[PDB]
Amino acid sequence: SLEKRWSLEGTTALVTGGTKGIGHAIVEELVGFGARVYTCSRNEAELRKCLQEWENLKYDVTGSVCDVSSRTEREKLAEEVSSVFNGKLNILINNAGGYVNKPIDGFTAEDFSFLVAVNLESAFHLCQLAHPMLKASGTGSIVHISSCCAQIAIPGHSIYSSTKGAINQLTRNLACEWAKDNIRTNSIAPGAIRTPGTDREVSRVPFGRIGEPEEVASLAAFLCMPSASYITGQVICVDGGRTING
Amino acid sequence: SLEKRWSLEGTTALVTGGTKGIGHAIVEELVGFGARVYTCSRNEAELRKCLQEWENLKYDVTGSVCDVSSRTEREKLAEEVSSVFNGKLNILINNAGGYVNKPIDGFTAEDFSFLVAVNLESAFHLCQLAHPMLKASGTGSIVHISSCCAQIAIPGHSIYSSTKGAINQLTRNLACEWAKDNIRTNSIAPGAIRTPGTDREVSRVPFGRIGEPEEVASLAAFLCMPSASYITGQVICVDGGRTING
Amino acid sequence: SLEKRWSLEGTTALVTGGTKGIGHAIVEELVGFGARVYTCSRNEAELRKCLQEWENLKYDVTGSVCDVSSRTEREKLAEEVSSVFNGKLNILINNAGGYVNKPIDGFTAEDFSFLVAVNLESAFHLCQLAHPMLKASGTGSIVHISSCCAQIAIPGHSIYSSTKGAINQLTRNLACEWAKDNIRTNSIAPGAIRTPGTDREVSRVPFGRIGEPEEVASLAAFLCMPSASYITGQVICVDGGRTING
Amino acid sequence: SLEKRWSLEGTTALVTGGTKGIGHAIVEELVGFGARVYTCSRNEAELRKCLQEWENLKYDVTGSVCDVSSRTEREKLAEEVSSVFNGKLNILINNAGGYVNKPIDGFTAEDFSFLVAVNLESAFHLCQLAHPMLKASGTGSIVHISSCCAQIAIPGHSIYSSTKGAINQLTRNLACEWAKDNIRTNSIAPGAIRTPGTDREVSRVPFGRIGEPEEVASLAAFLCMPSASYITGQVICVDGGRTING
Ligand SMILES: NC(=O)c1ccc[n+]([C@@H]2O[C@H](COP(=O)([O-])OP(=O)(O)OC[C@H]3O[C@@H](n4cnc5c(N)ncnc54)[C@H](OP(=O)(O)O)[C@@H]3O)[C@@H](O)[C@H]2O)c1
Ligand SMILES: NC(=O)c1ccc[n+]([C@@H]2O[C@H](COP(=O)([O-])OP(=O)(O)OC[C@H]3O[C@@H](n4cnc5c(N)ncnc54)[C@H](OP(=O)(O)O)[C@@H]3O)[C@@H](O)[C@H]2O)c1
Ligand SMILES: NC(=O)c1ccc[n+]([C@@H]2O[C@H](COP(=O)([O-])OP(=O)(O)OC[C@H]3O[C@@H](n4cnc5c(N)ncnc54)[C@H](OP(=O)(O)O)[C@@H]3O)[C@@H](O)[C@H]2O)c1
Ligand SMILES: NC(=O)c1ccc[n+]([C@@H]2O[C@H](COP(=O)([O-])OP(=O)(O)OC[C@H]3O[C@@H](n4cnc5c(N)ncnc54)[C@H](OP(=O)(O)O)[C@@H]3O)[C@@H](O)[C@H]2O)c1
Repeated sequence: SLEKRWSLEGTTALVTGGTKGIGHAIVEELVGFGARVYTCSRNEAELRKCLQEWENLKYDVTGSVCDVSSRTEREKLAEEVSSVFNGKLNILINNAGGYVNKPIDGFTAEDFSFLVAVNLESAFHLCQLAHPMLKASGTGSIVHISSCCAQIAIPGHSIYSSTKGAINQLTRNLACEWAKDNIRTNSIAPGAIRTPGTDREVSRVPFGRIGEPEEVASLAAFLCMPSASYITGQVICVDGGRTING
Repeated sequence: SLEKRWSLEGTTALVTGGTKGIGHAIVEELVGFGARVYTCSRNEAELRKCLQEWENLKYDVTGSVCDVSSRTEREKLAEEVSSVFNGKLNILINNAGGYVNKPIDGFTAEDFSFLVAVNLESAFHLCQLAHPMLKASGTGSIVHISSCCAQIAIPGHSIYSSTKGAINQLTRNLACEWAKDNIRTNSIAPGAIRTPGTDREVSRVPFGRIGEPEEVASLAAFLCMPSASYITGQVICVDGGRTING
Repeated sequence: SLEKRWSLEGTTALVTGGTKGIGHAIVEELVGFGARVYTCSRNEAELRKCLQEWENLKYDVTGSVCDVSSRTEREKLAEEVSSVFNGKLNILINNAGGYVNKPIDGFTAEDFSFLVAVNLESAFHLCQLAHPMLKASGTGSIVHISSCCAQIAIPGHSIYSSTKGAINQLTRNLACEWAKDNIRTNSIAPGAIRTPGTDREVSRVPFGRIGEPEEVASLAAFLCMPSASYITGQVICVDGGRTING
Repeated sequence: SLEKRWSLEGTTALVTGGTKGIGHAIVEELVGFGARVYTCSRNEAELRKCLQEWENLKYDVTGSVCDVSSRTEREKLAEEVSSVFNGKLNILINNAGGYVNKPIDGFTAEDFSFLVAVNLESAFHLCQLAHPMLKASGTGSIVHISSCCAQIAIPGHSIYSSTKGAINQLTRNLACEWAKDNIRTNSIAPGAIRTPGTDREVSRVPFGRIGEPEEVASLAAFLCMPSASYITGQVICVDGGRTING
């Protein structure tokens, strides 16, 4: 029935990087539909402030400090989540990311390593770590936050976009290999979005404006609902038409 | 706020081909979120039966007999819709379509003409006719029902898939040209779905099953919600991973 | 051996629309590698002038007046080609096309019919008609001339781009259905090219210039060579990076 | 003129991994059109054997032992190439790669690091190192050897395909950022090819066979010719229709 198909009541979720921007919007959207959410960031003081605000509003959100670019910390994170949720995870949102803007000539080995670790390896390893919990839930949804620039060339975005292009492909492999476990995997590819993390861009957007965090968060929540049960392996741009505009 | 973003209360919608299959599911999904819907089919007796059932359930659905492959009938349809809705249309769902399965060698000129008229020209002309009403609503959403086979080669689908490939491109042009009028246009590309209209296919689906009409209808409703305000020009496959499966 | 792989010696070819622009370049490129070419246009006086120039240069090119938007004329054309080439055709280049630039609101039913007939139906029917000759050659190559704007939205190009989008899909169906007959089918999708048929466009091209007819013709010849024997079903943009430029 | 457009006479080229498989075919194809080639591999004994055979045939090929997964060795390689070619490099072919086939659950951190280093970082850093020589040549062509599985999900290919997906995106950034330097960048995405490096795959290929190294090498040579001067930023599959087959 419609009511059930459009609900996240009784679900559990992990959202990485939930203290700001898109991740923060995703946490609130998910709890809005009844999910219990676990989140993280590298900043202890900002995380407690977020968690306190959410507890004031009686949202069921918990979290811990975690740098998802660290293998040991990812392992620790998956351990706590599995204990808190009793080994059952409905939802994994790989939102934490990193950004460097330089011409190709300018990129350092350190820049490369940083972007690969936080944008690609983190998501990959966390999917691995989360697979038992996702499988155990009986209805699993992985959503990667990619970027629309993994389909076009934006000045300065070479390694950033390439790591997101890798995520787009990983989406397809996850979708197919774990379909048997009733786990779906999709990617949301935002255009420019107004965030703490963030002229010529908006000129390229048919809508003539940048997006808002909730314009990404809504689709993330939808993709986790029973209503999205036949959607998997997709890369969906949320960019006001940016990438298909001539 | 969340409640408003996920609502179609106070909206008006035209869904072509709403008496069976995907179109029927789309009508019910839209009214479920509070939309007033106008629909059509070529069959007078089946349409009255559908309309009677919906009125019994107190859904606000009206409709008339219309063959959308006929220019005169499309013009008549747009006329009634505009009068019934007082010149304001929030939503246009181009769902009515046609299907012929033959090897390329087998296709007749008549087959070609039939598929182009019902799958491409109908959608194009109705967008033209509906543009003033869509613009007048202040928040317009066009959703074409395409096909996932507009990205791969399925035996017998050559002209069918080609007309849907044309729809996919038209989506991009509509999205960009009418963004100024706060109209969004997107395409949903289903894989095999269980319908009155419809072995080796399901072997190619990671999920190992065909889809259900509501698995398409949910996304159609989502794309019309305020929550989808930064999504335009996209072609989204609803195919259980069919097209990206090796 | 290399010499053979990069040769069209002893091959036969049909190029539609060979009296101007891209088609004219394709005829000369093909004869340059030793092909015998048949071509056509709607203009009797321009065709004889082209044929006379080519005979002066001792190229083996023949041709007749044909409007490829007419079914009867397409049938007549395939009849002459099959007789001249003794029932064996190595190469079919669907280059003849049509162009209308209007906003979506502006397009007439007549505009729509014209573009579908010359850009899509002509190519489709000619592939059907040519299939026995292509199969009989033992090594068949079909190349459609599409457009890079079948992947993005250019103002005024809605129906034009949509017909080329249909061609792109048809390419995939042809490639798969006729692989058994050792026929390959590919599409070349030019950006803006300097032609008799043809500011903001070149600003969008990384190279900062429009293309030349021979920059399309070279790839057409390559795709017909033995060297391209594992290339089929592809849509290759020749656009100086236009479609992937941010 | 045609002769010049289809020639690599007087050009200089670096092909990584030229002692076997696709890379070996690419070296021979390039010298066949008159290029002077520099190549490498990790195996000293196999490289000298290849170089001796080529010198016997009077091909102008030189080379040194280099593990392109090592930064110091890449720097050393670019140093020798620049000295041997007097600071002018027309062609860079990033062919050296690595392959691991495991389910997603099975991949180790070491597997991940290995594939990223050899498939992505190596190509990226070598483009950086080669940029001055490529720019100095006045006509530069970079060709990455990707994989067709960067568009679909093949069992066991998750990290492999993801690194190639990253290469596909990097192609687009290189194409746009360095167009000003008259450098073109494209990717060739092979399906299964018969190589020393290499049942259900061939069932998925319309042609019903795997490809040969020269079926990739031909396109690599073409993309470096003056005839390809308006082709940049493209990812071209050489897969007998594998990725678009239903
Ligand atoms: N904003 C855009 O325009 C845009 C466009 C396309 C894609 N994206 C993608 O969208 C996602 C979210 O972007 P955003 O703009 O919302 O970023 P943001 O505003 O900077 O927020 C990032 C969040 O992630 C956390 N975070 C960052 N690095 C982390 C790490 N290593 N471990 C744990 N947490 C980490 C941050 O907190 P701490 O710093 O305190 O850890 C913060 O909570 C990213 O994947 C980004 O690439 C964004
Ligand atoms: N089902 C699938 O597997 C699948 C897969 C991909 C795409 N699609 C697409 O999804 C859409 C819906 O397909 P479906 O399978 O749901 O079809 P369906 O079960 O046959 O239902 C089609 C509906 O459209 C109406 N209709 C058909 N032709 C019409 C015309 N010329 N004018 C007005 N109404 C017309 C039909 O009623 P009357 O016949 O009484 O007019 C019926 O209400 C189509 O665009 C189709 O191409 C379907
Ligand atoms: N030029 C570009 O910028 C560009 C970009 C993307 C795609 N394209 C495509 O490239 C192809 C060639 O374009 P073009 O610019 O080279 O065109 P062009 O310069 O106008 O040349 C067109 C040729 O086709 C012939 N022709 C046209 N309609 C015909 C018909 N119905 N039957 C037979 N012959 C016909 C023309 O001769 P008659 O008029 O005498 O018949 C002429 O020989 C077309 O498919 C076009 O859509 C072009
Ligand atoms: N074969 C296929 O089916 C297929 C399909 C899609 C894509 N590809 C891609 O095509 C490219 C070539 O593949 P292949 O199958 O031809 O491989 P191959 O037969 O194994 O040949 C690889 C060549 O690269 C050299 N090489 C490997 N690692 C190297 C390193 N770290 N540094 C320097 N040289 C290295 C090898 O020599 P040493 O081992 O002696 O160093 C050998 O010369 C790769 O990028 C591969 O991913 C292949």
